[PDB]
Amino acid sequence: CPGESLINPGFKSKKPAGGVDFD
Amino acid sequence: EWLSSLRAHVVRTGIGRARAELFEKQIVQHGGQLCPAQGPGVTHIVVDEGMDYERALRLLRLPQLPPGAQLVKSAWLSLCLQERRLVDVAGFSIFIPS
Amino acid sequence: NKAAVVLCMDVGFTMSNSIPGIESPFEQAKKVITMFVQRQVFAENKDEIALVLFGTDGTDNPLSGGDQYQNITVHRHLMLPDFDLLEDIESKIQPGSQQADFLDALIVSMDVIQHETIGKKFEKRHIEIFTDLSSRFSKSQLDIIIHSLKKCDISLQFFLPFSPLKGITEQQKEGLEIVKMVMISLEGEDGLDEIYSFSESLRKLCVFKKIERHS
Amino acid sequence: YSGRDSLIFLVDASKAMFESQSEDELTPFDMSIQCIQSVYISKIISSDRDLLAVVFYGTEKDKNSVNFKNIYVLQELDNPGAKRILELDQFKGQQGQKRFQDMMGHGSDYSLSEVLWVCANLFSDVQFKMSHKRIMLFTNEDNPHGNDSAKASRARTKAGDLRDTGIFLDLMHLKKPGGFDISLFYRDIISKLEDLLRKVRAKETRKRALSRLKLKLNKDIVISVGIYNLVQKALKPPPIKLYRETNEPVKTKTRTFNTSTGGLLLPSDTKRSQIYGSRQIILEKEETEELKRFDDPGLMLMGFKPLVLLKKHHYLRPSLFVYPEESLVIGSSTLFSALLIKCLEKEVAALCRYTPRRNIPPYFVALVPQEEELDDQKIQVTPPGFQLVFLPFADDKRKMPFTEKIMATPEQVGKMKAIVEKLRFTYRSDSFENPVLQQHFRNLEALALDLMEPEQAVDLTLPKVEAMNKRLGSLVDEFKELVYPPDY
DNA sequence: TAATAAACTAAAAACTATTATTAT
DNA sequence: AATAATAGTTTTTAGTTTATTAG
Repeated sequence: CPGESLINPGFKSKKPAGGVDFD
Repeated sequence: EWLSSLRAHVVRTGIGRARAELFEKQIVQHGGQLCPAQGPGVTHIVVDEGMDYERALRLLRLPQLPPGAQLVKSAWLSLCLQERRLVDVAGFSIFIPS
Repeated sequence: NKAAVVLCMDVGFTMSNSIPGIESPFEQAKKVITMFVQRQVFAENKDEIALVLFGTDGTDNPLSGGDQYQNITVHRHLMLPDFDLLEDIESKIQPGSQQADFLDALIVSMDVIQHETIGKKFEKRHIEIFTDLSSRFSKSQLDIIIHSLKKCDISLQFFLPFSPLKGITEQQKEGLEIVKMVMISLEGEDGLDEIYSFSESLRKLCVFKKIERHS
Repeated sequence: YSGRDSLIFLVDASKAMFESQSEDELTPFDMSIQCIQSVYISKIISSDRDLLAVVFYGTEKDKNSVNFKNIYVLQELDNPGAKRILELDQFKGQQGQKRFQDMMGHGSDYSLSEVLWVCANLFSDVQFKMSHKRIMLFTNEDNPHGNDSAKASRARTKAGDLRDTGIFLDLMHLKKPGGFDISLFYRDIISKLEDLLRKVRAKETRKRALSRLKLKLNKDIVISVGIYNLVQKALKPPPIKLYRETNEPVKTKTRTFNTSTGGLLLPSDTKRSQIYGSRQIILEKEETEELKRFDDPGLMLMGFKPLVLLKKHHYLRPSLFVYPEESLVIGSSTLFSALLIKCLEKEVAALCRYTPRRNIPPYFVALVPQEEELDDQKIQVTPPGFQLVFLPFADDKRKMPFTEKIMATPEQVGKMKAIVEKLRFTYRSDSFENPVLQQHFRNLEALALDLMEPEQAVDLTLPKVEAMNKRLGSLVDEFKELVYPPDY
């Protein structure tokens, strides 16, 4: 299934940091 | 106040830091003559308990201990210290196979 | 800093025991005060204790008020508690031979505490009621105590043999009325929130809520 | 079950990657080298237990043990160490590329059957269970042409065999990223290279599952659940011991000494006490240990407590994720499918006495049904289970003075509502790593190769709001209707 | 400044490896 | 000479020092 980390399948592909957003 | 008869030498290493410094303090308090284990003038070369005569040669960097001295446990000496008397050295000599 | 706290406890013979299911005000008061005191001395709070007794034979207080101070006997001067004195209390504090008044011991306590303000600077003070209201007491000296508390503002904790609210006897009823007027005049809603029991203090610490741990 | 992950990377040698990609940019060789630094760093910072080997084909020389033509290995299946990174990093750029080519091989043809041969034979040698296995590729060929269609067909057969075996193939465009110029016929034998490059740092994972806890809801019924620690700090790499120059750890003879004998404290000679007033109240470690016995390790359920009555003011240890299971008692998950279906009476919290370890007092805890928020992309968000919040005691409080002193004017609420409404954050949880831990990592890689420091940065915890204020508008200062400034 | 982040030594249990010890 | 208890490195955890804010 997709959405799993490539290094460790079964754990999720986490998107990197994005900081704080200002709306 | 009886270590004066022992021209002793308590080792800094092996003999625990606190244990060692307490042993030299008790020696000097008892009037014990502190003298190195590298030459004559020693009544008792007292060294670590678990180390043998060959280890005495290796740690002292010698082929033989300087003459005139006797080798014995510090446990006996501490017993004499606590009891404030002196006991025989037999039954507590550090093991000398050579 | 100076928690000048004393012990004006009620002792007797018919109140040192009680009916089964209702612990004696004497024994229950002793055990609850010892529990709080052991917690305090394990915390080592800066407090000195003075012990004075009413309900035992004779009156051995420094002043007996011309026999008005009924059976008021003092034991301990204002000093740091130790284990020997608390075990002495837990051992020899025994059923008294009679019953007596408590505001006498209280006013002796205020007198000695105001006199012994030296050494340690007197600060916030907490005191606790020790009365089962089943004795023979008067309801007239409320004026002196009300003048003293309206000029000193001492925090008070009420104790009883009961935490139903209808089991109080007629003398218990009149004592409840007078102390209720006193503490509604003193604290108000807090005084109502300070109404508790010896048996309640066996399980409740909120009786000594007058002291707080500030951040 | 733990398993492992075997990863092997193959590079051709035909000058199609020694070339600079007709650009001043990184060569396919160079970008693969940076990708492999990224992979090695990621493996080291994560569980480094995985083995990585270095093998090259299409080469003039041979050092593979089988000694088939155009195959040259460098590294065995080993955990990537510092020396591995240095020995692969010493061969990059033009000078590193040319020295590597003269020590490895400048380029030759490919024999697919031989390489599949040697990979099967090598992967036979694994001596442990293998949770995953993958081979990543980075080559410029669109489809096999140089080899005869016989080699292509037998490579297709072996590729089907290995795909059925479990190993899979991955590739990225090299001639031009995007569109479709690679794998026109590898489409049968079967950006993103940036992800293979350095994108994710400070990684770690766990494949364990905490023990079976026994619900002691009453004496009659005890059920089986699986507890799970889902939140805790990631820690500091241990200062394992070493020596000035011999570089060798120390043992310990740490034992308390007694003035009486040259020996140490005996376990009797050491004896516990405490200064309470005028007493050295005398006990032993045994008595203190025996004191703390209350009841068995588990949850001694006091009973449910309606979660409709709940508070947020109290806070304690981070929560624990309990999960339904059927390990050693039947009918467990049968009734566990219940209590997650209703939010009017089955959301009710469970005020419970919980002893986590043998010889531990009971600790107050409360239950929250954490419904499997199974994310729409299937990513079961807030997984199906239980969020357990540990409940306070009467010592979680240091008294505070009352601060209800003011309820200010509507002009101030209007201006600061305007101020704060211009900033809202989507609440990206992964948006800030540990700058302290990452800085320690950077110290480590500084001591690794040659750097005084390789990276000099924060994990974005520094305030960018020096530019947000103008983004929000400097009006925050003119919305100070305050006559006297607080900071003076 | 005579407590307090922050560390910090000890420290059960957890997730496996097994392993025997009654199973012919 | 057949299974059936346990075993046993690895991983957090937490009441002890440890320096730096502390009557």
